[PDB]
Amino acid sequence: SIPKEVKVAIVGAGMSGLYSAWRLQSEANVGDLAIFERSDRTGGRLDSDLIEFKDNRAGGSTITVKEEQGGMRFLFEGMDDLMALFLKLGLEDQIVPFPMNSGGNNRLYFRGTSFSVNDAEQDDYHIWSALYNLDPSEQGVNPKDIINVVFNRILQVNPQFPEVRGPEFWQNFRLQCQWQGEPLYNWSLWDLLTDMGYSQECITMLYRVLGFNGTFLSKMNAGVAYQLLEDFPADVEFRTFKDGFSTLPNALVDKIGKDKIHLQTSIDSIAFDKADSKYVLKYTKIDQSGQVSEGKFKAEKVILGLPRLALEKLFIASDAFKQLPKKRRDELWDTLQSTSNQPLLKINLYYDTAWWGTGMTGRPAVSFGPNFADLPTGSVYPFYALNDELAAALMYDERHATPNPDTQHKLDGIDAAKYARPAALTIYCDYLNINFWSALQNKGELYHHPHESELVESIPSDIFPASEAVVQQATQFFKDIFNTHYVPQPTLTSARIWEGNVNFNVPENLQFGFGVHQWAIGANDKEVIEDLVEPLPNLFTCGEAYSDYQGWVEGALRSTDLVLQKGFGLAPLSEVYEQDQGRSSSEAIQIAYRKISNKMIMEYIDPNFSP
Amino acid sequence: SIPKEVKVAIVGAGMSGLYSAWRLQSEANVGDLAIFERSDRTGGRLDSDLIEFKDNRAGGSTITVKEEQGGMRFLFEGMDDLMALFLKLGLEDQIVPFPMNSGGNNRLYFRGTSFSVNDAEQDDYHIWSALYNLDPSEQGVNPKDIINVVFNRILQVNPQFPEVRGPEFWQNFRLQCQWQGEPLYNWSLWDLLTDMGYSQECITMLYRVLGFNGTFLSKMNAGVAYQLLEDFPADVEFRTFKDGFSTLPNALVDKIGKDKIHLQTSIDSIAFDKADSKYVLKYTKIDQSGQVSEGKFKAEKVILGLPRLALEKLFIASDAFKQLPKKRRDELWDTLQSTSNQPLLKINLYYDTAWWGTGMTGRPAVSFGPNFADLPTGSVYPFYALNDELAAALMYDERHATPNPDTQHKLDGIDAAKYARPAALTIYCDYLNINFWSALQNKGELYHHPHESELVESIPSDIFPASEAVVQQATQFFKDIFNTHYVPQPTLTSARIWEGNVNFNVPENLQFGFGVHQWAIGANDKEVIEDLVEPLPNLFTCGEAYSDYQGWVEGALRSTDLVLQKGFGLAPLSEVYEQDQGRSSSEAIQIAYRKISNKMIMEYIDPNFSP
Ligand SMILES: Cc1cc2nc3c(=O)[nH]c(=O)nc-3n(C[C@H](O)[C@H](O)[C@H](O)COP(=O)(O)OP(=O)(O)OC[C@H]3O[C@@H](n4cnc5c(N)ncnc54)[C@H](O)[C@@H]3O)c2cc1C
Ligand SMILES: Cc1cc2nc3c(=O)[nH]c(=O)nc-3n(C[C@H](O)[C@H](O)[C@H](O)COP(=O)(O)OP(=O)(O)OC[C@H]3O[C@@H](n4cnc5c(N)ncnc54)[C@H](O)[C@@H]3O)c2cc1C
Ligand SMILES: NC(=O)CC[C@H](N)C(=O)O
Ligand SMILES: NC(=O)CC[C@H](N)C(=O)O
Repeated sequence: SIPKEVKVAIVGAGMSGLYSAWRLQSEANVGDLAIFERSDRTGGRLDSDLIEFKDNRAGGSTITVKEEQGGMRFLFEGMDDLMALFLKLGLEDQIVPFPMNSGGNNRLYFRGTSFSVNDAEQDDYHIWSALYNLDPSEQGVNPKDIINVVFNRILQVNPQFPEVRGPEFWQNFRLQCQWQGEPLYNWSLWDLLTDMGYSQECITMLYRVLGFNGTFLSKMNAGVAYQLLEDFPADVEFRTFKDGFSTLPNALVDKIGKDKIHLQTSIDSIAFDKADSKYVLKYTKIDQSGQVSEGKFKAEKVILGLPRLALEKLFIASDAFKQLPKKRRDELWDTLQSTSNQPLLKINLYYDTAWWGTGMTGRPAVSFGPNFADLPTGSVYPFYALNDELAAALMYDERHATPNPDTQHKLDGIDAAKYARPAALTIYCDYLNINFWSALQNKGELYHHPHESELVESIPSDIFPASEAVVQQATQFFKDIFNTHYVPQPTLTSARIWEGNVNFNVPENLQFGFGVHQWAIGANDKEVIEDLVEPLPNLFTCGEAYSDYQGWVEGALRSTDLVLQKGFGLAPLSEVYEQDQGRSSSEAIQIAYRKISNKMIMEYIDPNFSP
Repeated sequence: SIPKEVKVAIVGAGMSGLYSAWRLQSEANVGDLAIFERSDRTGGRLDSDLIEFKDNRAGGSTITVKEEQGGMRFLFEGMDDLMALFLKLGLEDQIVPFPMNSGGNNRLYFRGTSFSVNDAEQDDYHIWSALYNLDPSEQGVNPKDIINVVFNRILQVNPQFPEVRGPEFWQNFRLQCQWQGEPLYNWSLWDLLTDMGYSQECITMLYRVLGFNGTFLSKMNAGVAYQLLEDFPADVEFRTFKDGFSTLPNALVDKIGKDKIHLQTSIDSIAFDKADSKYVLKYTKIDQSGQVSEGKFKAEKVILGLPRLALEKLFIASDAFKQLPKKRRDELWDTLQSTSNQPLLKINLYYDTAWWGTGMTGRPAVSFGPNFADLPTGSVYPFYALNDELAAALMYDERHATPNPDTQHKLDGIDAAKYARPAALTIYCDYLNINFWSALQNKGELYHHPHESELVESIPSDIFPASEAVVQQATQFFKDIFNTHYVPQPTLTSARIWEGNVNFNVPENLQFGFGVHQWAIGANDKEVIEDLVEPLPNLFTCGEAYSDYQGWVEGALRSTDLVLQKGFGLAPLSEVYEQDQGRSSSEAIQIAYRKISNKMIMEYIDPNFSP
């Protein structure tokens, strides 16, 4: 059942569409809105899974493993809009550490060699000079520090151009700093380092050892690439939600109501009734028996919270756009082209127990963070069965305290216990590595462990299994990476390739947009962003794909915030938060987390902890 | 001035549109046809340049250098349609060797190491085991032979599945041979070698050392990739035209008439007048003062000789297509998607003299063929000022004769003389290397040698100069590749990036389609090809992009030949040739070339030559 006419139509039930709805309901009384979503699920590029494995330990019990098919981490600083969102939805009590290292034990596979992070530090970083035919100025330093030093040189040469480095910083950085008279957004990073005199060997080392080579090889420009590279310092304290990033959209859905959200309802095109001055949205819904329907309705205001690919599709097919003048239609198409599509993927393999601990490898145990490799892997992130004690031990560790032997010893048993509970690995890769897995996942039968109901009762709806080819090659690279003969067969598998599709012969449950976007070369994104708020009268665009903060949910909320500003008069949520609370969302979130971490620690770790 | 109405409208003045016109005029009396071309030049992806440098040797004389901005080589076997075309246009007297090696002196740059082909043979191919962390089964053999052996294994395991290996062979190969129960066109080559057990090191070696990595990393499927890899054996005797591949389209234009060809006339869209049963083609022409015009005309039969990208553009914007039923419109869009777009580029740098001969390097001289590298270069091909004696010496060399010292000694002076005349290098790269040059060519001022009229009188219309950034980095890689401190500044430069564009803010003289295409994964190209001959009634498609022989002009002529068959009753030109001549075009072209080579040799090389 679909309304006649709504005050605002919301196209897209990702984070951008949901956020708009909740803010207009709550902050603007607007209750005559509805959300139209083409998939059978809400939340878009945020997609968590919770598997209740059958406890089949010697001892009808269930053990839950959280995992991510999309978004996974966030930060307390630089995401004020997202922090305020958390604080206002009362979700901060679920916030849990996302750790990024294992004390140097994380894995590294390059040029047919498997080793650890601590290994790579040996001997003035000798191994890198041995695997890569580096220039003298490029030897004897840690790879990541090369990107670091280059950043510092860029800043030294642009004095014309700050403790917390947020989207303002990153927009001005790429739009105002230059190199050899050319500003950074007219540069590719690949051309940048080369022009700076780095060897091609060094440059391949950089994009292989950073796991995500699109920053170098894609058409994305150097300035936005840097924004991404300097988002993962050594001392990052990422956090996540215990039950997954889907906590946030689900929490938004409860507070919107499933009755204003219309699933399996793709908005096909939009015209504008010149008479009663209302947009007219042609759509296609599948009902619950699976029998299609094609309708149409009006709306005074239209909100498209859609990425680059979806927006071109509507633009092509909509009378509201075609009947625009040649110059403005072509100008507006042209500025759609100014953000580059970044494919991403994540393939999760669950195991009844974890085999990368010292008990199973005979090598120093791997715990948390990315295991990088120049194999199609890109990077590999371990995920563990949910467990309160473990998060407390992780919370103790975010504090760089000095445990006394009693507490150190208990942290040991905790660090080792997790290997006995179920767990999973994610292969998270980008640009260059995608095609390898593409062809793999679409060829041959799909993988299923035998007796797949004897462990795992419900299997979530959003889980498409990895192809048997994908598991096969993933199992061989894992042996390579973790330097062990022993990698068993997954209990469960999921594959998800965030790469937009233009083929009609693809089911809905397999159609997914481009995982991330990043500003293209030559793209003045100050003009692009502002021209895409209200490009037609009362028709708005918002979302991550053309934000200040590409690749992150904060990007979606800031881009939506401009829509809620220009079309509805709401100021930025972070500014709203401060006025109502007398302090920032950054400050409020830290104080709140400190208390829960403080508790969790005295409860499980050191009952005598003092901050 | 543009006709009311023609019997056949030809959209595209590349090789496919020109060939259709000439065959319908000549073989079918149809003279009420006209060609509509969006650019200011005929010929499409065939684009030769001829520069008359000012002879400024000590001694108003001009020295001409042929070069290629697109297509450059062909073969006497497997291109029967193209050979018959040559023989019927009387162009065989201009056919000249295109050599592919320099006796082992060609260059190789990999992992920061410059060396020669003869070097790589040393010591059971030792250098490859030293640059690449190869598996034991992958050491001690020449890289190219790995692709060779893998081919032979594929054939061994498919006995169900031939002296001259033409398009029939290659279609059946990829559509009927399988590996692990999956036919080759359901495979990527990357996944294929991996599943066969090759190391990732080995696989990076293969796609770097073959210069054109799209065969591995693009979405093209394994079978078509092989067709391309086994098109360059060791013993290839490529030939070209002395004045360039543009000889062929120009020769077609003379025999069509510039009066039936309409340049700067883009066909914008096509509808179908249901009344007088005629297609109706909306267009846009620029006149000779540069003032636009938008007209329209009819045609009984429409011939689109256009690649994948151009065909989608019309499909989107044409009432003849939109008003098709949902299922057939979406089916036909879907099968447009079944050939993968392969970007290509070629950047030519001309020099008053050649600096890679032993006189300028102190190293064994480089002569002909690809100098490969894992640098963004991809490959580098030397081009020399035209010179009759040189082609005779090259013709002597296609015969693997054994010169007596007199003749050997004269071939020496000839081999060395060319370094003193002007010459040029082409950087010919693909897939992964494109973006590097992209950003380079679009940033900063464009390169011009000072006093650029004091040598080079006319500069051809199709020459866009390389950006000053492109020359800068090209000059540094050349020093790397040719292992010399000394690489001077080009006298003239051209850049041309065969990568389709969707931006309106691009001039016409910079809009170029995708350089080549290759069959995607999952694409049964027997069905795709035949469904795209006459997809609407009396509206036809032909060209390279969906041919049996992607990447070559023979592909365009065979795909057009199906259009001339189904819509007009003409049999294949090669079959036509045989009936009229009593023998093949392969046989006739070899006998003709043998005679001219036989002459040329006795004239310049060994006046006592016996075949
Ligand atoms: C692999 C991956 C990992 C990530 N990790 C992180 C992370 O750790 N931290 C972080 O902060 N961010 C992360 N992100 C980014 C985050 O997922 C996004 O920034 C954000 O979720 C996208 O918000 P959006 O609403 O702009 O887009 P989306 O979430 O993609 O919303 C678009 C929605 O519109 C729907 N839609 C499309 N067309 C139509 C139509 N015609 N009619 C109706 N509905 C339509 C789509 O189905 C989808 O539901 C990650 C992204 C990916 C791909
Ligand atoms: C770098 C490179 C090197 C190559 N080397 C070789 C080689 O050595 N040997 C070989 O055999 N082949 C080679 N080829 C392949 C060869 O160039 C092509 O196979 C062939 O020339 C293309 O023929 P076509 O007519 O199918 O396409 P095109 O030549 O591309 O013809 C398309 C034409 O249609 C025009 N057009 C497009 N849209 C419209 C419109 N709306 N209205 C009007 N006109 C329009 C375009 O401007 C163009 O003129 C090479 C190709 C490239 C890119
Ligand atoms: N490459 C990107 O922009 C992805 C960033 C994303 N937030 C992540 O966790 O990886
Ligand atoms: N990669 C391709 O298909 C290009 C082939 C083309 N005939 C050439 O000379 O390179």
